[PDB]
Amino acid sequence: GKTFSNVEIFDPPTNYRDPQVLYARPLELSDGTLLGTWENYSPEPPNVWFPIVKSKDGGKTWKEISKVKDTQNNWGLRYQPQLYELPRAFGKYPKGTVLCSGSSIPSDLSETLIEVYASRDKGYTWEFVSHVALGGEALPNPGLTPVWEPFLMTYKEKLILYYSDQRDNATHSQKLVHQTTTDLKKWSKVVDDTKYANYYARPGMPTVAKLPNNEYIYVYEYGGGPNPPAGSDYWFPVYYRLSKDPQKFLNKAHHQIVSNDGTTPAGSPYVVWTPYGGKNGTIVVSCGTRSEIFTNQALGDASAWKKWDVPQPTAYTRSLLTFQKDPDLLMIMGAGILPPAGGKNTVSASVVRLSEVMK
Ligand SMILES: OC[C@@H]1O[C@@H](OC[C@@H]2NC[C@H](O)[C@H]2O)[C@H](O)[C@H]1O
Ligand SMILES: [Mn+2]
Ligand SMILES: [Mn+2]
Ligand SMILES: [Mn+2]
Ligand SMILES: [Mn+2]
Ligand SMILES: [Mn+2]
Repeated sequence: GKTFSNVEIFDPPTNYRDPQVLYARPLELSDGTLLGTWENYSPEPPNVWFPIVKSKDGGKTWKEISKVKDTQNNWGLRYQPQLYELPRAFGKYPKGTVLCSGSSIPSDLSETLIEVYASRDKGYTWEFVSHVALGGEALPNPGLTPVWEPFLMTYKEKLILYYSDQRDNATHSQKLVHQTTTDLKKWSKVVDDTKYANYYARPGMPTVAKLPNNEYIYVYEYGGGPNPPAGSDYWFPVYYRLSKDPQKFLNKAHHQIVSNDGTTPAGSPYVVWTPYGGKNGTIVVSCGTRSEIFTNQALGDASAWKKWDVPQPTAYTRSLLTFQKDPDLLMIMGAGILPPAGGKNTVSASVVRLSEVMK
């Protein structure tokens, strides 16, 4: 069988710094290998690194094969890792190169620097490729200037790196932006993806999926979004936008995700699309405050979101992966909750079938 529930990937040493682990990310390579990583809050020195685990049995068993280290700044690779496999060449990096992007940050949290590292051997070694975006102090506070949370996706001849940006600090507490590259070395001018006139709004945490009608869905948490629930003055509801050109989300209408029973997912979302489920396939969304998955088999029609229980627990920026050879299979991967985590975070995953979950 290919399904499983709550398989532990990593349990941190107990002296790791709260939250110990956070921010799990998976990747399927073209050969069917899975890689995984997370924020690893080790005692420093040595400077923090992103661990790389590998599974050859679809996620049932794992072992660490390498570490992505900061070779440039003597700071560490600290926050918000993201794994991605090149589907075509970009300059001297061929199809099948594995990228790991993430934020290099000194221990004192005084600066943020989104980096790209690359592996030419399917995750065993790593090379620094380029600096993408420099920002200020790594606290999510209005008026500071950090950058955060890279997400990578190819569009035609460009590679796009989407992220969260506090550098327009007199006009937007945070906004969402991207840069593009054709050689992985030279990055374009910053392009705005989503921003709000209310200074205190904090759209954040962008992920993107391609739909079979040639549109793309862009998903984010809308910090400061309307209608906070009772006893809250500020919340992070999951919103999305749809676009044929994934460089042009800024001008598209926004949509809150609300399931048929009225459930309003909030926090640190993650989107994928699978061909499973008919001609429109199935859009699958997780959020970081509930355990259910949210699905849409109507190309993002705002009236068509459904909610389903799964065995994997609630986690901050819980992530998703669809399997190339069986679109019915869905991996759900997490690394626990925001600090204070009480020593209890672990990295774990489940693999479910949508054909079974969606009843
Ligand atoms: O990943 C570690 C985490 O990052 C910091 O939060 C960043 C904010 N998350 C939502 C917004 O998009 C961004 O400002 C936090 O301090 C750490 O725990
Ligand atoms: Mn243990
Ligand atoms: Mn433990
Ligand atoms: Mn593949
Ligand atoms: Mn439920
Ligand atoms: Mn079964």
